[PDB]
Amino acid sequence: TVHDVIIIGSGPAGYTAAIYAARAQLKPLVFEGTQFGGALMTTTEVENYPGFREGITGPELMDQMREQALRFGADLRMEDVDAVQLEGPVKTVVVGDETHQARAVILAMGAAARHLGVPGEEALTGMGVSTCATCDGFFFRDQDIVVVGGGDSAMEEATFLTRFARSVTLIHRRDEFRASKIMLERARANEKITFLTNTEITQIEGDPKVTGVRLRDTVTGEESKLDVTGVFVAIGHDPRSELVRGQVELDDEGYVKVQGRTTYTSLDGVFAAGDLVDHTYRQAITAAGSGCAASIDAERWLAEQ
Amino acid sequence: TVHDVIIIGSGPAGYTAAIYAARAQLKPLVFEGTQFGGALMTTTEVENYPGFREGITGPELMDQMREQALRFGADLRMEDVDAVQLEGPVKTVVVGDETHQARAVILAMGAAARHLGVPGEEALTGMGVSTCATCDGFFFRDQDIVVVGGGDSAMEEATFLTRFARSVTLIHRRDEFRASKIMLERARANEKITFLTNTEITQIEGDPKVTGVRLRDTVTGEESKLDVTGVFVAIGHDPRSELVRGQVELDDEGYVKVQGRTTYTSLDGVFAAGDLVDHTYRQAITAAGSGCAASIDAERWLAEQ
Ligand SMILES: Cc1cc2nc3c(=O)[nH]c(=O)nc-3n(C[C@H](O)[C@H](O)[C@H](O)COP(=O)(O)OP(=O)(O)OC[C@H]3O[C@@H](n4cnc5c(N)ncnc54)[C@H](O)[C@@H]3O)c2cc1C
Ligand SMILES: Cc1cc2nc3c(=O)[nH]c(=O)nc-3n(C[C@H](O)[C@H](O)[C@H](O)COP(=O)(O)OP(=O)(O)OC[C@H]3O[C@@H](n4cnc5c(N)ncnc54)[C@H](O)[C@@H]3O)c2cc1C
Ligand SMILES: NC(=O)c1ccc[n+]([C@@H]2O[C@H](COP(=O)([O-])OP(=O)(O)OC[C@H]3O[C@@H](n4cnc5c(N)ncnc54)[C@H](OP(=O)(O)O)[C@@H]3O)[C@@H](O)[C@H]2O)c1
Ligand SMILES: NC(=O)c1ccc[n+]([C@@H]2O[C@H](COP(=O)([O-])OP(=O)(O)OC[C@H]3O[C@@H](n4cnc5c(N)ncnc54)[C@H](OP(=O)(O)O)[C@@H]3O)[C@@H](O)[C@H]2O)c1
Ligand SMILES: [Mg+2]
Ligand SMILES: [Mg+2]
Repeated sequence: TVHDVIIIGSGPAGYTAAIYAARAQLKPLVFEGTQFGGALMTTTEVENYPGFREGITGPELMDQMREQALRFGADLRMEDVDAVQLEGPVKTVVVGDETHQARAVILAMGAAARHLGVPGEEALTGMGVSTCATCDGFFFRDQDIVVVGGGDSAMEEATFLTRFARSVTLIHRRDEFRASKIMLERARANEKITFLTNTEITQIEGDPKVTGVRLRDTVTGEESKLDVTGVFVAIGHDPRSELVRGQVELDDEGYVKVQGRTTYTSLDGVFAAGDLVDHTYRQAITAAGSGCAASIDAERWLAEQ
Repeated sequence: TVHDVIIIGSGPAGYTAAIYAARAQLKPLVFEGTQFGGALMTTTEVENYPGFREGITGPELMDQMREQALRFGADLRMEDVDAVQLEGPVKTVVVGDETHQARAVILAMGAAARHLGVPGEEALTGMGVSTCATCDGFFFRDQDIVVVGGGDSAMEEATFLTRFARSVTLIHRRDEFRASKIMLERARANEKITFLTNTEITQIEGDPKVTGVRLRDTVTGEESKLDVTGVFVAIGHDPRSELVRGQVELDDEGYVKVQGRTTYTSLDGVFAAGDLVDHTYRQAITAAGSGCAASIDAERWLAEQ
């Protein structure tokens, strides 16, 4: 049995691709992962996804998406794809000891936000720990917060956040920055930003919400505690392109490359959407838009066969 | 008073730009038009916009969008922009006899689907007359329908629709087609498609929903009536770029050109989103995604000033 299309991933890109493909009668087979529902499944309030005047929680929105895909006939499997063979007229995915095949594959595996890996970080996500100033910065008006990282994201997140926060402490594990000179100098000029270089977070403290961070000097080992009510982690993203490395062309940071303003990858019959591709906007609504585009691309390509 | 950003248009692109810009504290000034709310304000059920497992009407979705923009502080004006001056550090829009200025402008004026201009067409939109097989084709399962046009859209719409319809009659006002040979030959090979060349629709009949079309031979003037329950108009789209012609670079069909996979136009400080730009996908979710992108582009550009 060779399916018309297999979708790998269950964030906004994968579910929007599934909705369009199912409504187009392609009977999409979707591998959601065991950690299904994408990045919003791990946040609380989502307020910038257009269509909800009062907002909606991340899990509520993703369940709507999932049930919508189901309603039109998508075959959803809460299983991880462990390996793929994407070259040729029949593509194969391997799920544990099971194999599935399709004429077209839509890659929607997303990108992981890099984690500090310290106690308190996961428990307090959506409770004062955030990965996205555009998403949650609104909620820290007149508060003292930290931003972690030494690249352009950290500089952009920190400077953006000062329109809300009382103060921003930018914490970086060395005394040299990966950020561009422009971004670094913008943060230095900002009166609400204080730098702590050669500093790492070892623990995030929080009653039910963030109350402070434990700090450590990366040179001397000196430790101390900082009272803050928000922590923005901006230490980069890792596109989940491991499955397709060596098959689909990637950029130097591992994002899947696509042709022009389409979702076509370097491989015939293989399309890519969402934060697996986009390292610029990284929002639910942009990922959803690209998932729709991938399914329209796939349907048109399938019609050409 | 010079605003940070003015948004022109109130479809999914303009309202999503407004939500992001307002939540970013840019106090966006949005000119919605007197025919506000974009193309969905004129349809009935919207089922492929991700986030609504049971669907939502077009006006319901657009009102959510509008109230969402309002909630975060967008200044919405139900007025048409009649002229713009987009070059330079301060851009001006003229609304009747009033002028408004901004450092950045987001163009979200959309594209108009071309109309037949015949009695019954407007009254029966959402009631059997459609402009979008991807959107509404689902609803005509086992019905006899028509598609109007002689280009690639008409050929694509007609061939796509045969997975639902009992039959598709493709009506074209001449005996020569603008469609590519591939698209024309795909439609000719399709057993469910019948062509009527040198034929135009003069009236769409419909009790509350489409019941038939009145036809006229464009050579002989012979008229007759065809019993059908759906009419898909696929005679092209006109991007609403008239305001900006001669200021922003356009392609040969009048769509606003943008740089790479961004929303930057040829003019500094001017960004463009939605179906004003995209002549490929033309969905609410893709327009919303690009409106978000335009506001992130604009915010980053403004920060650089
Ligand atoms: C804490 C947090 C809060 C956020 N808040 C907002 C917000 O408020 N508004 C907004 O617009 N954006 C927000 N975002 C960003 C938004 O969630 C992402 O940009 C969006 O989800 C990207 O969607 P995507 O489909 O490309 O990838 P993802 O959301 O990453 O989804 C990918 C899914 O596919 C699964 N998958 C990956 N590989 C496989 C595989 N081999 N096999 C099977 N399944 C696989 C993954 O486990 C995951 O579930 C937030 C992100 C985070 C981390
Ligand atoms: C009948 C119909 C049914 C559809 N059904 C679906 C569906 O079910 N699912 C889906 O995904 N897509 C659907 N679509 C397509 C979808 O609606 C469009 O792709 C989407 O709305 C494009 O949004 P946009 O913001 O770029 O432009 P538009 O929707 O065209 O919005 C532009 C708005 O800006 C206003 N405007 C324009 N110029 C000015 C000006 N100078 N000054 C002030 N205001 C101005 C316009 O009047 C308009 O209100 C449908 C379209 C139609 C016509
Ligand atoms: N110009 C813009 O508008 C803009 C905005 C955002 C991103 N970008 C671009 O996107 C790309 C990636 O940018 P990025 O900032 O997200 O990632 P990045 O350039 O790779 O920098 C990541 C930062 O996080 C630090 N880091 C990584 N893991 C850490 C850990 N466990 N603990 C503490 N610190 C850690 C790194 O420190 P080390 O230096 O020690 O490794 C580094 O400073 C860049 O090319 C950037 O220019 C541009
Ligand atoms: N390959 C694809 O997947 C695909 C899909 C869609 C679109 N496209 C491309 O998009 C571009 C536009 O395509 P399009 O088909 O939307 O528009 P188009 O190429 O301009 O063709 C429009 C058709 O509608 C007819 N028409 C216009 N007004 C009419 C009226 N009032 N009454 C009756 N007929 C009318 C025209 O007839 P006349 O010939 O007499 O003018 C013409 O045949 C093209 O470049 C196309 O290749 C490609
Ligand atoms: Mg996840
Ligand atoms: Mg309209």
